[PDB]
Amino acid sequence: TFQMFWLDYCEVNNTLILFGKVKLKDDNCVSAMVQINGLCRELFFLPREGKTPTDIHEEIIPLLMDKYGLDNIRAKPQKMKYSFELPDIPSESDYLKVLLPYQTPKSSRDTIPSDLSSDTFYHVFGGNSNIFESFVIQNRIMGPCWLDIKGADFNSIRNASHCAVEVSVDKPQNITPTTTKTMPNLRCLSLSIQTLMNPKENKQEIVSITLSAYRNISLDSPIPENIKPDDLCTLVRPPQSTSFPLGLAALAKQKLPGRVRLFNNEKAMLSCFCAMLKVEDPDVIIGHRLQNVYLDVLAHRMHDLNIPTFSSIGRRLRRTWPEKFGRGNSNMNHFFISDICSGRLICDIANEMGQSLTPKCQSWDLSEMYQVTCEKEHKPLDIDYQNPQYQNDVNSMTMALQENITNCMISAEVSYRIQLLTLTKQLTNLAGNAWAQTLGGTRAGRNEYILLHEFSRNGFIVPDKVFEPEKGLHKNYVLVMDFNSLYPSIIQEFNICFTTVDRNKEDIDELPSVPPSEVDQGVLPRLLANLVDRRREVKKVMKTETDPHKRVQCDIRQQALKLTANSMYGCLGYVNSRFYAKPLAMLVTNKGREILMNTRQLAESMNLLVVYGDTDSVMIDTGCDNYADAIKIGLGFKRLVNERYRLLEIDIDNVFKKLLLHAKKKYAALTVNLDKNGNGTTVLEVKGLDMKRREFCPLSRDVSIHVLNTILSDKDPEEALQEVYDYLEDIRIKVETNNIRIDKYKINMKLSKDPKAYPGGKNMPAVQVALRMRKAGRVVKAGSVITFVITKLSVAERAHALNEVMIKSNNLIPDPQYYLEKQIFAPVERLLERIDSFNVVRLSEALG
DNA sequence: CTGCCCGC
RNA sequence: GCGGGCAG
Repeated sequence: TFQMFWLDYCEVNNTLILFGKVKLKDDNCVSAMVQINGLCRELFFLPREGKTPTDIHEEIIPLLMDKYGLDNIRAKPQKMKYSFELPDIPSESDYLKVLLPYQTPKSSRDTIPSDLSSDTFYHVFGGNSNIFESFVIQNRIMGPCWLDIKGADFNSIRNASHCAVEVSVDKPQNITPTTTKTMPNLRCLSLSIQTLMNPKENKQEIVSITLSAYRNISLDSPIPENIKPDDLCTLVRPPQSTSFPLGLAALAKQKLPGRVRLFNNEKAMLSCFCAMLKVEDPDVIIGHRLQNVYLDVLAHRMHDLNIPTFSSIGRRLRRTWPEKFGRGNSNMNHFFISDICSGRLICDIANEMGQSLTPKCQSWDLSEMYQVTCEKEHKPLDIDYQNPQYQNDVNSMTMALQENITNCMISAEVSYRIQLLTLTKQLTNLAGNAWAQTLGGTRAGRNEYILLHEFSRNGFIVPDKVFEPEKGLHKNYVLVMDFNSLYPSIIQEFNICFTTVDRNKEDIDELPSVPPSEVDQGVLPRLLANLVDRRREVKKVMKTETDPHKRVQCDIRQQALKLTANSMYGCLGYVNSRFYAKPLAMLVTNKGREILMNTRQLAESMNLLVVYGDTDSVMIDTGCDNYADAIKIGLGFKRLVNERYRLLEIDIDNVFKKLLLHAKKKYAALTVNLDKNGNGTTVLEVKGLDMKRREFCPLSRDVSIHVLNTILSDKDPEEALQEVYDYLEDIRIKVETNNIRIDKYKINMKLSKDPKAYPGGKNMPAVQVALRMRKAGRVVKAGSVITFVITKLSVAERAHALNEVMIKSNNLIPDPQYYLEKQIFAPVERLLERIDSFNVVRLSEALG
């Protein structure tokens, strides 16, 4: 027998590889891979009126043996239920289950179409089945867990992976899941990458890399705060020259923690990186903005510099990159990188998943995340290796390397503090998908698997793959109430399911009816009910639980259950979902409208005013100027709603001391965050305003921020607006005299298309700046971000690349007219558009 | 993804 | 219709 706790997988040559950890005689855990052969697609042939599974068996099997070239094909009758959107297919029938291996001698890449109409059957399910999905469903594997693996061949596989152990199995049935709740220790490696931009080719090159190793991260117990690394090492190449100044190593050992290794070029550094990575052999790679920034760069540099050992970024061994790698397809390239990493979990704290756990963040900049989550201060150093100081200034280089090290250590500590690993693991076990997927931030991922496992276990055949805002300033405390669990409660209350709702599968636009009380509880609602109950048990345990450790763990558990339940709707509601059902989505939505309407009435019944509302949340003005009084109002509203809808549990999600609402998802506000000792603190929060777009410069953002701060202040409104005009006048003077850093005038704009391919590009400053670069010699293709400054004739014509403008000798000063008008005036005119005693004349005069 | 603003 | 973005 062979025991492995599996973490990740990858598909290759119609086989399935699992990467995981194995315990050794000395209880030591090492990496391992298991190649799984003998996997088959389960196809289900639906007999025609008056036919049997044997009628099919005789017909197609001989035909299948020929095409695919098999001696014998396992097939058997099996009674299955069908309750999805395909018309004319019956609720229940006898099907012919055919086990068609993925690996065939002939035409292994030719799939059987679903419309295979014969005189025996008329339909076939499981034709395009994915290999990982097949393994996981058939063996009932629910996310990362311990697996008992029998008949493991230790002499078949050689040099297939970067793992310590390589084995294979002849059949998937050799692998069975265990009940063990515990898991082995993980090997985490925090990465921090410092880059440099070459303006010639528009290529972000790597200057340094920090590697911090934490070889024993146990998710079965809380991770100690400010955990110390087992090893710290930094690799660095010279950003300008071919050699570092002498004595650099002596100063590094003196001032910098961990090992420091200096290289003569980027290629040698990255080769060393790959080798160190292979030896370290981490289970998890932690970082900040790895997924869509630094990981892409790293891969592309390894590609560019022809690094042969690049594949150690994952756990699968490859001699060559994918053929279509670097075809300029920023979309497909991402897939290739994720695939190459297979075997190592990417723990990005600043990705879609990570952001969700740090809602109190606004920018999600590393320093910001560290402050918010750990309540510790770090002043970010802006390192620009193009600066000449770095070539000969050993202390400058040392300061930059220290900055990189700090950032690496910060990324790891944050990832542990927000408990990203534990939560995503829980979510994976609940949905039964791949951990890798969860850590990524997909929507059709944990919502499709959770359903395939529930329905497959219950013998079902699965499918093949608002209130106008009250615009203005709100002086009284506004509470954001979260109705995330609106839909799940609706699906559970009315018993909405694919199995319970009689609907017209010909006309999906036809509204169906809720099932009668007589109908038994459906599959979907039963699953929902189970999740809700489990969540209840956890909270009950929390009231009693005394251990801070066990307590926190319980909090994570319930969060996972909540997120899983609140993601069930997307399954049937979002159009490109595997389980999409328009009649069911509509049915749920209308009940959601009734519930919300009554909700509005309830708020008004409490003399409250709904400032804004939608299916996700409803913001209510409490009419109070006190945190306490506002909270009492909010709790009364929560209770009131639950009495009307006992399965609908809303809660207070966000407290706004003040709220300037501008549009549906466009507002600024002062959120109140309570501390440990009850202490309350105010913080600015912005969504959707001009101050959040790329097209507005840091100066414009700075003006917007200060203006808001003063307006949402408690000081009298005329003094506030007067302070605003007095601020703008001063800014105006500073702009005209050009006494503001040029960096603050920079404007970014992404070109999804090629610079040349733009109809009205002759008016677009970004496009013009891009084209001038090609003529100048600089490289610029689709997917490029253009940074420019408008100079002092046409606006687009006066636009120039920031870096060009940065050279003080070019005599390119920013155009005051433009920045005061389009970057300072307009945005403020919108921010204060609906504020009492606001006068556009005062503003324009304080400007021009 | 999915809807939702802005701009020719 | 094409771009450009926001937000969950």
